[PDB]
Amino acid sequence: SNLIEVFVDGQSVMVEPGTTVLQACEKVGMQIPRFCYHERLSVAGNCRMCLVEIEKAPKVVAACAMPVMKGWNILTNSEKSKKAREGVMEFLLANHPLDCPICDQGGECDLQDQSM
Amino acid sequence: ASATRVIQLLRNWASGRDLQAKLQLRYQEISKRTQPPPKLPVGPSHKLSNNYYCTR
Ligand code: FES
Repeated sequence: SNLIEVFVDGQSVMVEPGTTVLQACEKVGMQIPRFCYHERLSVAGNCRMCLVEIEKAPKVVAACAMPVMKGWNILTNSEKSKKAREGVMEFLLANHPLDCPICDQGGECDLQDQSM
Repeated sequence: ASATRVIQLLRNWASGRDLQAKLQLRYQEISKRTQPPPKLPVGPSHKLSNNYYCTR
């Protein structure tokens, strides 16, 4: 068919053209970290938490908004992607209030779990 | 302890050791129950840079 071959951590998978990097990662079986992306809502690209490294690419792309093309090898657990996630969480938590004991979303917070 | 000399000699002879050298009752030689504040130094991963979590 028109399906194209993309690699996630060296594992090949067929994806329809127009599929984002995040959707390919879900197809392989991994969940890219996210804060602003919702499947039922339009793509925004604000939180930059879904930043993932494409092999042989010097710039980290946003997996939620970047359509994937043939031949890409998505390095989700690479050092660059981990450092990008750590930086994004540090910036997110720089101005967050210390309200966890009084917050109504204590044990079900995406911020808490993704920071952990 | 507050023991007379004769009783001390009797105990030392009967036991065969010098009791007053090493007594089993605690006296003023113990530390005070009020102590100065501590400081408790921080650990090795308290750097402000070159401390990314993915490396440790
Ligand atoms: S999930 Fe926020 S930038 Fe993609």
